[PDB]
Amino acid sequence: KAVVPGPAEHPLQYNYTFWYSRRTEQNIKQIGTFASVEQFWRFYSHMVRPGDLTGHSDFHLFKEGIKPMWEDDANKNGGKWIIRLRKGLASRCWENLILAMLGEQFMVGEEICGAVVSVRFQEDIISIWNKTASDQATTARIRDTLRRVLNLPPNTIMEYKTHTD
Amino acid sequence: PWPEYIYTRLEMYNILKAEHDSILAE
Repeated sequence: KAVVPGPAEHPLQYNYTFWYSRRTEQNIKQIGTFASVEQFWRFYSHMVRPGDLTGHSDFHLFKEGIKPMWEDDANKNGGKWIIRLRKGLASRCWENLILAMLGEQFMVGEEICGAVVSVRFQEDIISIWNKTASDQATTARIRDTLRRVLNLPPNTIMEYKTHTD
Repeated sequence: PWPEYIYTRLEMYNILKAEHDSILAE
């Protein structure tokens, strides 16, 4: 029953799991788990882009075995970089973020937990979660990578929040 | 050591292109 790359597929460094929630634990529901770039695109092709939703919603993309909640053992001592977005940016930013995460672009070893895009009333929020909030070398490198892969204006505000706060 | 499986953004999209075209049998 283990999810594994298919023949001739491009394997990922980790299995990942898509989740979603909609404001209407089991608030957050699994969509599916994938092991290769091809499986990722197949899953992705079925999902509405976050910019095409206007109701209170979230997508979560986390390493398999990590629940998208801070109480998870992998998240308990961690934190996240948060970027608030005016409407119209979330779809492209989400895609850029998860491609970077899946492709191991952050170069922080095992530290990445997952990514979230949140659709709110007059803004959207994108974030990337890591395991150790007190690891400044790691959080700084994640910040630098975000700057490079999101391609947002240079004065874009990013904020780091430790989960326990 | 580096991870085994590193993909640039362009490499991710190159794979998408391949996947898109596979409606024809090889």
